[PDB]
Amino acid sequence: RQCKAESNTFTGICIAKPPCRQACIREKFTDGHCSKVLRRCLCTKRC
Amino acid sequence: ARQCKAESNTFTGICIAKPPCRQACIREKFTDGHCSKVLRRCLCTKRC
Ligand SMILES: [Cl-]
Repeated sequence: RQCKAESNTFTGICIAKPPCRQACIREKFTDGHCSKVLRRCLCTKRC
Repeated sequence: ARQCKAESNTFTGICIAKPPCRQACIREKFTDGHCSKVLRRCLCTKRC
C-alpha cells in the first residue's frame, strides 16, 4: 500500500509541495506532500 | 525504526481508543495501529 513517514530532513512549515517532495526524494522515498492539517511534510512510498 | 503509517483499509467509524484500531491494523498485516490525533483516523504502523 501507500505508506507515509514524516520527513527526517524537511524543516519549517509545509506550505509548498515541491520542497517537501524534494526532501523526500533525497531520503529514498517516492514522493512527499504536505499533511492534511498540521502542514507537516510526509514522505510516501509503496509498502 | 522508520515507522511508516497507512490508514486502515478495514477499520470503520471514528478512532478514539487504540485497541480496535490496533486489532484491525494487525489484521491488515501491519505491526500496530493508533488513532490520529486531529482527524481521529485509524492509522496502521509498520517498519519501513
Ligand atoms: Cl472498527
